[PDB]
Amino acid sequence: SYDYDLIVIGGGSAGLACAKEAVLNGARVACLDFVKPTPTLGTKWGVGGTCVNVGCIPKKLMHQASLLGEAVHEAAAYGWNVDDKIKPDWHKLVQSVQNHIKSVNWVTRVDLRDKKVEYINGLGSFVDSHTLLAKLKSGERTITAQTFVIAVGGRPRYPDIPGAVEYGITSDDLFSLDREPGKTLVVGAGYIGLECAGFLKGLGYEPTVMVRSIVLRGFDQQMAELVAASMEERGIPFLRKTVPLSVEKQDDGKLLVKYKNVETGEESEDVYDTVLWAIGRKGLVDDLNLPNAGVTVQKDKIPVDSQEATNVANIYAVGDIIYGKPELTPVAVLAGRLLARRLYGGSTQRMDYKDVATTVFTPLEYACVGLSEEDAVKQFGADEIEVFHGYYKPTEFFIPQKSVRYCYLKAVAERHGDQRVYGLHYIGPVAGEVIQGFAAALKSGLTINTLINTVGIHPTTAEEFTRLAITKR
Amino acid sequence: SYDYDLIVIGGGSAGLACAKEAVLNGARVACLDFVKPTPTLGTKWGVGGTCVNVGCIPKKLMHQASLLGEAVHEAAAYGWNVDDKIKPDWHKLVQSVQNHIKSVNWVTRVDLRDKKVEYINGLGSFVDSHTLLAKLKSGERTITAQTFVIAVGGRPRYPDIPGAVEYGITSDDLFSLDREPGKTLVVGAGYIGLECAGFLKGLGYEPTVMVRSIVLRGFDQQMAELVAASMEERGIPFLRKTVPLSVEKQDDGKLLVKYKNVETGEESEDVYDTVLWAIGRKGLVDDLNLPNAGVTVQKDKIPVDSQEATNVANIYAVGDIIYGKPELTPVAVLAGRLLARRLYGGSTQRMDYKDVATTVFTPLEYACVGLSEEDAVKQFGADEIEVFHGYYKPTEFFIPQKSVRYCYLKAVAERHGDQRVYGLHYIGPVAGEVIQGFAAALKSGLTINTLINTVGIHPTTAEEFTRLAITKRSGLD
Amino acid sequence: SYDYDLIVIGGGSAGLACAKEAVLNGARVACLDFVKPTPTLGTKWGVGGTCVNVGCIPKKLMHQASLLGEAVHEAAAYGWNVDDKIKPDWHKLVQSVQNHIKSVNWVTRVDLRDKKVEYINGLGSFVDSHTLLAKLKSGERTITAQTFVIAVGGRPRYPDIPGAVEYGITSDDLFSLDREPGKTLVVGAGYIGLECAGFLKGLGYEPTVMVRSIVLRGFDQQMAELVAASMEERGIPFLRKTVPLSVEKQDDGKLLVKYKNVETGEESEDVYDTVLWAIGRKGLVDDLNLPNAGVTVQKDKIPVDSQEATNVANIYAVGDIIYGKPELTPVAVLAGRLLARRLYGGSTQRMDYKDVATTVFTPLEYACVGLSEEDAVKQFGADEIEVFHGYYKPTEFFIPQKSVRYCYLKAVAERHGDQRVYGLHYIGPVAGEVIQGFAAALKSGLTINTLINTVGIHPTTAEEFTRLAITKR
Amino acid sequence: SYDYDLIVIGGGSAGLACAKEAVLNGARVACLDFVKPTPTLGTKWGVGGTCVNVGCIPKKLMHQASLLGEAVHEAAAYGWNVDDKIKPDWHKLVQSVQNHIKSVNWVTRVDLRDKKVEYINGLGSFVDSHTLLAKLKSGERTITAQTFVIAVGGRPRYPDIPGAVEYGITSDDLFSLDREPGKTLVVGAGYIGLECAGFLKGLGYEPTVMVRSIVLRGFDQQMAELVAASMEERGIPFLRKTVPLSVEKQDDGKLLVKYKNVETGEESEDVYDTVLWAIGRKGLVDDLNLPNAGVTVQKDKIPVDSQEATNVANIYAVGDIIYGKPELTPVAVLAGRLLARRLYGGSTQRMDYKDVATTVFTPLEYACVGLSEEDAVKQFGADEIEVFHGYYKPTEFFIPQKSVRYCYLKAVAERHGDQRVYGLHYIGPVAGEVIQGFAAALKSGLTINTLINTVGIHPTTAEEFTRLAITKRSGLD
Ligand SMILES: Cc1cc2nc3c(=O)[nH]c(=O)nc-3n(C[C@H](O)[C@H](O)[C@H](O)COP(=O)(O)OP(=O)(O)OC[C@H]3O[C@@H](n4cnc5c(N)ncnc54)[C@H](O)[C@@H]3O)c2cc1C
Ligand SMILES: Cc1cc2nc3c(=O)[nH]c(=O)nc-3n(C[C@H](O)[C@H](O)[C@H](O)COP(=O)(O)OP(=O)(O)OC[C@H]3O[C@@H](n4cnc5c(N)ncnc54)[C@H](O)[C@@H]3O)c2cc1C
Repeated sequence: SYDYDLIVIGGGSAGLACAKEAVLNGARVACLDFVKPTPTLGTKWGVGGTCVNVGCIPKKLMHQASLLGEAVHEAAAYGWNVDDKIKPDWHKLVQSVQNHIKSVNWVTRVDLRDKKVEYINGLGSFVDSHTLLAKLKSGERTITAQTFVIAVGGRPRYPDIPGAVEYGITSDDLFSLDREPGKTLVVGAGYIGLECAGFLKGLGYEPTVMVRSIVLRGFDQQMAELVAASMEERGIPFLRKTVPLSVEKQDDGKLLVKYKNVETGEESEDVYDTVLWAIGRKGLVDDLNLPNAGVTVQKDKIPVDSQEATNVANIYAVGDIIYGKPELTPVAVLAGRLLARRLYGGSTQRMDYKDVATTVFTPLEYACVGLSEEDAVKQFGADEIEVFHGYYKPTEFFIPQKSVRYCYLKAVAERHGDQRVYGLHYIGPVAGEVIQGFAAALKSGLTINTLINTVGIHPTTAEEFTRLAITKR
Repeated sequence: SYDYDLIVIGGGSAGLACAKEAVLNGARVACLDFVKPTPTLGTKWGVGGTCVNVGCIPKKLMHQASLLGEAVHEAAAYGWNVDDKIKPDWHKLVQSVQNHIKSVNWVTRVDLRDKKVEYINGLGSFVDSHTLLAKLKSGERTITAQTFVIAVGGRPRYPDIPGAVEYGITSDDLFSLDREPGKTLVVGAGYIGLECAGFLKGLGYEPTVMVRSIVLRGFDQQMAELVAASMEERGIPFLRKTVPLSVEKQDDGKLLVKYKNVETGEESEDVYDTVLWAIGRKGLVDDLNLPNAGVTVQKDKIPVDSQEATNVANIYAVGDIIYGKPELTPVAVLAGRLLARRLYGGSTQRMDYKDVATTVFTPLEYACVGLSEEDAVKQFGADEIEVFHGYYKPTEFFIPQKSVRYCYLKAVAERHGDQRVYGLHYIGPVAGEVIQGFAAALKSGLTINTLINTVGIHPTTAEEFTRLAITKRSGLD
Repeated sequence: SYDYDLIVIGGGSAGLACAKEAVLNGARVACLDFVKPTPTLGTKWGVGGTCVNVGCIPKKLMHQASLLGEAVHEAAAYGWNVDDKIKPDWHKLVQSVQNHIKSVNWVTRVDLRDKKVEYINGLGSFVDSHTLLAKLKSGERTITAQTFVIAVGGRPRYPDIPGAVEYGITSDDLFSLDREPGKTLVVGAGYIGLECAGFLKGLGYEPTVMVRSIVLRGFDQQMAELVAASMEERGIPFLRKTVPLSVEKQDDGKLLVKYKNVETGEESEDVYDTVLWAIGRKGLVDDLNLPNAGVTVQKDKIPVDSQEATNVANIYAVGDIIYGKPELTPVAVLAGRLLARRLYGGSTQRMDYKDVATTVFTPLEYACVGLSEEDAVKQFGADEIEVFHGYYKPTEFFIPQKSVRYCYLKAVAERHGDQRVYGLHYIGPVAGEVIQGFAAALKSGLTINTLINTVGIHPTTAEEFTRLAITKR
Repeated sequence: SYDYDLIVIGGGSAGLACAKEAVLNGARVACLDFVKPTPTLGTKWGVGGTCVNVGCIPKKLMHQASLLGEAVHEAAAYGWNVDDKIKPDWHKLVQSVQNHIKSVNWVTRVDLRDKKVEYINGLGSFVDSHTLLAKLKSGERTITAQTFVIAVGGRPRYPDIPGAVEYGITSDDLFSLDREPGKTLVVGAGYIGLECAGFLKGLGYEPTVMVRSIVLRGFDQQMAELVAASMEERGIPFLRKTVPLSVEKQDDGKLLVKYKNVETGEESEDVYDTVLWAIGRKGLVDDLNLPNAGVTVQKDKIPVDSQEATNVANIYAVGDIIYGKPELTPVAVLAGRLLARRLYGGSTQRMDYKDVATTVFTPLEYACVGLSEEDAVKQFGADEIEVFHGYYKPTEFFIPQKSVRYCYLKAVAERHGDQRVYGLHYIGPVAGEVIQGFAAALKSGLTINTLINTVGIHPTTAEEFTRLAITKRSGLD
């Protein structure tokens, strides 16, 4: 008989969903959460994990702040007497965002209390396959459990380059930055780097995106380059095939960044107010002392079976930390919940990780579900792939003459037979709202015939999917 | 033997789609289109029908103008130094919407000329089942065809009351109104009346909605009343169970409307700048002289079979004018295209009028696809229906502290067996964008299990459809 | 035997052309020019008349300054690393414009000297049909001539309203304004008012256009309203059906303008830095003392025959001052020259005033030649008029997504028979450059058949005239 | 009896215009288009032919990028606080031009699908005078037609010299070049070479123009040398009477070009980053197997009569591929349209290839219509020609103190009688905009008297055409 039925390590999207569901199902549970402050700035936050504190939530709010500035300009074109010469108060915007997050933290902490989840604000590390050491600000504990669920997530990476830690920041620091970003170098062209560059430009700052190799690795590369081009159209410089060499602080207070072209070797430099590293996120395996429990890792990640079990029978892992699965909030939440149901609610339902939709909240948004064109072609052969595509115009864009250059969508499908849809891709306004329903359609076996014969809702941009007609072949 | 293989009467959503597709399939075709100017005001417009000129398009653009006003107010809460105290220039707005429409009109003229559709700008009426009289300003023509497709659509109705035509206006006039609407009575609580009231309020004018009986007849009534309540929250008054009796013009130029409560019998009155009749649309059967062709009508509409045939074998009808089918643009377009394909392309594919999605572009939008809750209960019995529902909060509403009182969605499904979804209903931002993909999912056989196990995109409002865990009957379990 | 063969009264476009041509043809000539300083500011300028000093020339230069600011923004869209956050130095721009004009003045004054035109810097008024009083700064003269040519032009009008002279300015003052215009009320929607509002917006000022009745009276009203709408699209407020009531100076230094809606009677007010009156130009008949010579006038103008003769045999008039003819520089110049040739070169050629092309140099320019649509319909009947029209897209506009809303052109023609072109109208870039050649085509009897069968030059916007196809009927 | 009434071979300016017009006139038509990738680089592109993908359009957009750089410099002189020290992002520019092109490509696909033109993406060759072999990636088809229209256009030529294909590029590659052109040798002084050299210099690169014999062969040689001189003024060196001998790649990646002076025989060399061959375009007759259809050729071109007929009665040719007519897009478009009208529309109207206007989009543009001065002298005799000419100053050049040295225009006319204008020539800003309307005037019979008495629009540069008072022979009188 142990202290707990279940100890969950990590109090984020997966950990909290799993812990709450387990208690609902009669388990006695503890959930550990600790937030190691950022190096240099010492930025820290409350319970609830990455998304609510330093992820999806603040990112979406800043994106909305940027979109609202665009909307003020558009209002004038529609006849509103608004003065569109406008500027945001960064400190006011941050205050509003943080006041939301802190309030949610408080609600979450009280909610955990209500549901009988014992929340332990300490860093957990394995002693034994059944024993955990918790390091709280006050002291240590030592606690035991029949089963463990590891839900530790990751943290932003820093490049191994001089000045990177002292002078640079990450997304962890950005969303509560004490001073204005100003001229900022955004190193990394994944969704985090692009989203941040996007909203910083919209708030009247001057971001540059530095790209080591490709834009949005892991996404359809035609679409990735339409996104990049749409950002360049908005006046965001891209430094292509370029890697940072060093950061140093001038007597100015400005940050001198030296950088290098990876193809030519040409070296250059520029001065910035802020340097944001968005080069990836590293799984927090180290602090766990996984060897003490006999748990196998695979570089910064934990490999698990179709039931989220590690190589140790009573140890599970879920969320970002698991090897090879989409690193998204709703994935973590549903996986955490279903795990708790198999453990304590007698369920057999396994998480379905296939065809998970996503949205990149760039200035012109990009959402997709299913296969990229290149992946579909690699898998099934070009001769059995058909791609329907189009450039379209949102009704609202004509009056203000808002750019339609990169309003593009496509459907990637089986060429013959049932013409099963493999992938859907859309760049434009409210992309996540557009794609969501189509992701449920794909799970329901959506074919080209059903798609094209679904009556459109007019006037929308989503209806563009139902009247595709031009094939690349 | 005849002048044309096909004459299409009406050059709107259905007629143009039919005519263009017919020529693509080898038919020699003429398409007649003529716009009768509004009575009083004399408002008129170009080619392409109701949606482009006086319907979906100008309505959507006025709705967008209203939403942009809200956006300015919201920008301030997010820290922008914007001066929040704003007013629209009605003339500038009207002329911008007109430029949008006229540009489309021109593209449509090009498309017709380029595609071998002979455009006749004249009023058509039957001489016999193979012969049409076409009245053009330049002089009449009498033309013959093997087959006719009737695609005449409808026009706004006026109440049979003193002052209605002299002093009132309809949606045909509103979108290009010469001067500001001001204090406006909107008579009618269908989607057209509610949408107009919504954008008028948003542009700083003062609408009242007069409701004869129910709000959004033909829509889920729980959702209809949530929409009405959301508009009241926005300062739009409703006069329930009320009908107009007359309109007269006062010495000060204002319009005195007398009206009656239908339940109490009590009569009252108020003064308005503008009186908008949004009480329904009447099919344009009269001008056609259908008895000359032997075509059966059913009050202002034309009944047709699953192939859009009238009782007369070479005469078809499509779009709003047909009896008892959804009066929407994409329905008209697809139905006209498919009809041409059956006529000239060797196709057997019939139009699918089931589970057609729609959106009401009220200030807080409402979109739905499939059955209303009451229609599902009627068809299958309450004991065979399950309803999953909830309230939600758009991430964008938090900082401006925008009302989430009416942010509500539900799925109406089969209770047992495979739990097929029957209907989906959503009130909130960008409702048509949310519902579209789910309409395709319904066509693909969407079940509750498939829906709830579809992973959400976070943070969005559409993701709320994938996490509907609470039932009306049983809640969580 | 008089002092001179010819005295020309006025040293502008017409007067100088006539005087130079007359001397070329062996006449002994004097040319009087005087510039009455503006009331209030006392703005004054050199010889050469309205166009070079306070008209076409400074207007075109300021329009170009505005277009160049747009071009900097467009350059960034094409990939230039230019910082497009830019502002003009008004004082520097004015200096550059005035340095050009003053230099041209000096060249003109020396040129007149070279050609043996006796330039007399004095205000001329009739004593007799053969005698003129010249009032020079030093003293008076009294001079005689066998023939007179009156070429006095006009001056900006002021509304008969309190504060108009003390606080308002005209185009005469604008082109050398000592301080920045700032927020300006432009009263008048003819070409002068619209052009000035246009370039002021482009230079980062805040103009409003107040319109008594209609925009661009005397121009095709469809086109006039496309021009107005394109200006409103650029963020220039229009106050329609509105007339000014008064101007007063606040303790602020700002100018309070009260104004009234002519249809409703609604009265309102706003504050401006500058109030520009652009309400028309009045012929300078008064100072001439025309009754002393027996010359008939017709309110501020002088009626003449097809040979530019007044009712007095040896007295002629030419340029803006004549009744009922286009008030343009090249019209004045050619009329002045041909007059001198009939008088002294034995010619019989009369000025041709028909189908004179014009350009309104608004932000999106409008040029036309021949009949407006409404005039053609009134004259020939709707049933014998055909109008070919189109919305078009300049190749260059797509990348920067420059507005194509008001890129529109039309041809107004005879419906049947020869299908003679009656009028051509174009709104878009370089409108004057586009229309000029077509104006020569119209003089050569241009028909629709010839127009449509002329091979286009690709890619241009002028080629749009050769591929019109859509008729309004 | 045949599969099609018409097969059009080639889907560029002429072929698409012909195919679309043929369907409008009742023909059943197929249009083949296939783009062979460039040798080395393997550059390829979508539908619509040379102008859209690798011709007028991308050339005009690069020219505009160059003119916008000049505009930034000029803005500073007019008092703008702009930082004048600027450089283009070549990748951003190339990808913007590509987005422009791909958008057009898509519109073209829509237009074809919508208009009943069956688009076959395959390489066509003759089997016999009624039968075509079509090679598609998906497998070949053998197709028959009553009539064929050959509209295959041409491709850039390479010099027959070592290294030409391995190391050199052509205009087909330039517009989408993966990396900056840098120091560039432009071999060829026709409009294509001169235009490319102009925009390369304007974008901060370093072109040299190598000229075998003359500059702008086929254009007025006074104007041609003024254009060359204007480019030298802009820092573009010319290597006159010079031909390339070889290209090789150095260890440092640079390209060593050896070359020869054709007059002296002296050989020299220089190193470049890019070597652009702009030495002419060869007609695509080879792949057609014309001898299978019995069609006569004349070196890389197809001779046709005034109705565009080859020696084979059911086979026509149109666009660049025909012998001895102007190689321009609007010529191809109108000629293809008129051909379809003669074939299927009952028309007798033949294409008018006389007095076709053209513009060379060099840094200072040159446009002309009608005869060169030398061609007019040859045809009528010097004693029957009058030339009116002058220099002028654009109002916009004064403040920036931009060179007016090469702002020159002339009218070449009949000396006596009615003084018919024979040719008009202009070097200056927006030259194509200036010349267009005058080209229509020439078609309408423009005389000197009509020209000089047309009132100018002031201030413009086009007004200079209306005030040409000085002759080469007699000046003012
Ligand atoms: C205010 C309003 C808002 C709307 N909003 C939406 C929306 O957001 N989404 C949506 O899907 N739908 C919307 N609609 C409905 C949509 O506009 C109609 O469903 C659609 O236009 C019907 O197309 P149709 O071809 O049947 O008729 P129409 O588009 O009405 O075309 C009929 C044409 O025929 C002409 N005609 C009639 N009789 C003759 C004759 N005898 N001879 C020659 N010509 C004739 C008419 O003048 C008209 O031009 C809206 C409608 C209104 C009025
Ligand atoms: C760099 C450059 C700049 C230019 N600038 C201008 C300008 O500014 N203004 C202007 O008017 N003109 C310009 N032109 C010329 C203009 O592009 C041509 O005149 C025009 O494209 C010719 O049209 P076409 O239909 O004859 O040939 P193309 O447009 O070349 O079309 C022929 C098509 O047929 C395809 N094809 C060939 N053989 C076969 C086969 N056997 N089977 C299937 N398909 C085949 C080709 O790949 C091509 O797609 C320019 C050209 C170049 C190269």
